[PDB]
Amino acid sequence: SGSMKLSVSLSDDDVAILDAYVKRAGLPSRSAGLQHAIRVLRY
Amino acid sequence: SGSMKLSVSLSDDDVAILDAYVKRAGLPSRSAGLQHAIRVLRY
Repeated sequence: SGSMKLSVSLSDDDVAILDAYVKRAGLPSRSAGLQHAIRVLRY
Repeated sequence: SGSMKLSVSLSDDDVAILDAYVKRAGLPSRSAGLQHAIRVLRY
């Protein structure tokens, strides 16, 4: 039960993909996108 | 080189996992880690 407000630098290209993925999958925010992203990087 | 800066609230476990991947791949920053993740989502 912890949260870190963080800053990340993504390419103009990266964020455009992230935004597209987030809105496409119907994610509440970029955070939720990162949840999926972290999951695939962990395993 | 000239990218965007996103402020995201990420969970404690998630950032810890990201940091694990970042050091694993010898990445320069957390950004490079998420760029890989964003890219693996789109391929």
